[PDB]
Amino acid sequence: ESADLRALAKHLYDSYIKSFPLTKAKARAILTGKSPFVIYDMNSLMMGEDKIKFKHITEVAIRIFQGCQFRSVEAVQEITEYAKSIPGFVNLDLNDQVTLLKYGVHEIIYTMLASLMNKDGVLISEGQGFMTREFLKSLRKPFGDFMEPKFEFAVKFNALELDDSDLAIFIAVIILSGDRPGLLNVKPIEDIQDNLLQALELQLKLNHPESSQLFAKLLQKMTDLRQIVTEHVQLLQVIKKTETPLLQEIYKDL
Amino acid sequence: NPESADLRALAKHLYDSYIKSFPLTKAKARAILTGKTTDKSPFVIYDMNSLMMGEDKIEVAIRIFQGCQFRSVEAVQEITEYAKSIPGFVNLDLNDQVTLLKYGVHEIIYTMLASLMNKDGVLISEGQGFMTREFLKSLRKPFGDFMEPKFEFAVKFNALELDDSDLAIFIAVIILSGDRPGLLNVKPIEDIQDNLLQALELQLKLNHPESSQLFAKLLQKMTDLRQIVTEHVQLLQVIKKTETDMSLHPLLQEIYKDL
Ligand SMILES: COc1ccc2nc(COc3ccc(CC4SC(=O)NC4=O)cc3)n(C)c2c1
Repeated sequence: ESADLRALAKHLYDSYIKSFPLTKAKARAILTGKSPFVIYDMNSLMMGEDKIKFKHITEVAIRIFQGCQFRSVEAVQEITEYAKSIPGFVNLDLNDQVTLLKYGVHEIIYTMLASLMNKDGVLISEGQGFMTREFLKSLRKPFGDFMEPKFEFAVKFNALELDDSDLAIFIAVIILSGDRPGLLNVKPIEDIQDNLLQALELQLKLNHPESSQLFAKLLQKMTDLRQIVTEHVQLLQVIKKTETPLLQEIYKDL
Repeated sequence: NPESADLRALAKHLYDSYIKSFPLTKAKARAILTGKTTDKSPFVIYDMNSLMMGEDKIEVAIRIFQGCQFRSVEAVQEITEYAKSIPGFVNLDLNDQVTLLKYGVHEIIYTMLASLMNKDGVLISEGQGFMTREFLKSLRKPFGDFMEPKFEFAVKFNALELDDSDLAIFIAVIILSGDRPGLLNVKPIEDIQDNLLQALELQLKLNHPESSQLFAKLLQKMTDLRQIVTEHVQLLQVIKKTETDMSLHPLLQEIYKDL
């Protein structure tokens, strides 16, 4: 039966590679050596907009935030395509699929955002750029407190040294959360998630044999994820109290 | 089935997103309009007393017009949700996304409005109601002329007998139009629409194997869609002068601006 867990792990890894262009191995190779444009202050931001091809350009902090929402929309679509590859997901109730995605995209977005972050900054524009953590902190309030929680999460999460094949199953586990509010049929969701959790346990034990309870710690990280999301939507409504048409319909979330 | 399987997967994806984005599909509209139910029967509005009676379970011409406006805003929200699910759409330039929605939203609105129509009237309020064509024609000028072109187009267009799986790809093709005014990068939009047109051609061949050249006729209906949108914006340009005390919805204002 363990061969079946390995088959599921390989399937999810292949789908993960198909769905996410900027993998953690690529981002890690860019952050060490293999040449992204670094944005460290306002002038390097200017030259970045004049040199890098950004798609969100129609105050500076509002612009940075709006780009980080463009990327979030793209991410939601990639996560949707990946979720459709999880065995049993498409056979679920359609409303349940919509609910699972609706409540999972944020936790997955920050999980994978950790893959593009180190203690000093975050990759941007499919790895073409690297915006420093200090330049993000230097943004005016409340926009200066948006990314620091994500950095603090990414340090501890990256300390687990997970690879893409681990993150594929971990993300698949996040999607199939049977406690999302409004679900109509929880039984098949929790069944799929139990199979995915078995696959994740076997994967972590075969891929990290020196880490005794890495599975448990990875499960413990999900509480931190829900804290980052829960405390992020607060900054999102306060952000709705600091920014006063057709563009706002595209970004009714993020 | 070589690369046809990729187009079939794209069709299934678009149909799934379609069902997830529009709560009143054509299938449910036809189940309501015909007689497949005793639970899906609508309340029929055809005069003043049936309107006043039907205002329990969800000026007069102004009220109906505002209802059409609210339904239009809701439709723009649903079409936006569906557009974000078109592969490659959210990867385009943001300005081009705004433009594509801006010029495609009403063509899609009337296309799907055909699904809620017969020759006698149109479903309203999620199918709970059904307002007749002649009651809409009886409204004061020029509100009485607002819906007739939509009814004529819907009569000609419903003859193609498309189901929801066809309409998903068709409205996807409508969104990814490279001839919209003001687009920055036409080439990617045209690549996506080339893929969507392949998917639509295959879907119409497999779903309607007896409908000869249904692809061409469906593509030709976009002319009628264009003419309908133009006549509507002209009517609006009259209403803006006759009714100085009425307001168009801000989203609708931004849509119609420089159309
Ligand atoms: C209160 O009674 C109601 C309630 C809702 C109804 N919906 C419809 C028909 O649905 C329509 C018709 C036209 C449009 C296009 C329009 S109209 C406008 O002002 N701006 C647009 O973009 C969009 C939806 N009718 C007849 C209604 C009657």
